[PDB]
Amino acid sequence: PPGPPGPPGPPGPPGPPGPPGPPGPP
Amino acid sequence: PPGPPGPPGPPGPPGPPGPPGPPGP
Amino acid sequence: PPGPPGPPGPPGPPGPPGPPGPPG
Repeated sequence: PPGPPGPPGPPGPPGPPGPPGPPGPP
Repeated sequence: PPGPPGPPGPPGPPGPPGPPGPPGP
Repeated sequence: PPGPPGPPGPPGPPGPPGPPGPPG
């Protein structure tokens, strides 16, 4: 009979960076 | 015969912080 | 015998925003 499934894969790549922060103060 | 492929792994970590914002008025 | 490992997961979520900008 066919063997078990393989192990799960590794983690994916990091997500992209976040958007710019808010403008600074006056 | 071998088994089928395992399930996909977990998502990657969160990305790094974004660039600083523009200067204020 | 076991199958091959699965593929890598999807990208993680976007990071947080950067810090506020400097004073004007």
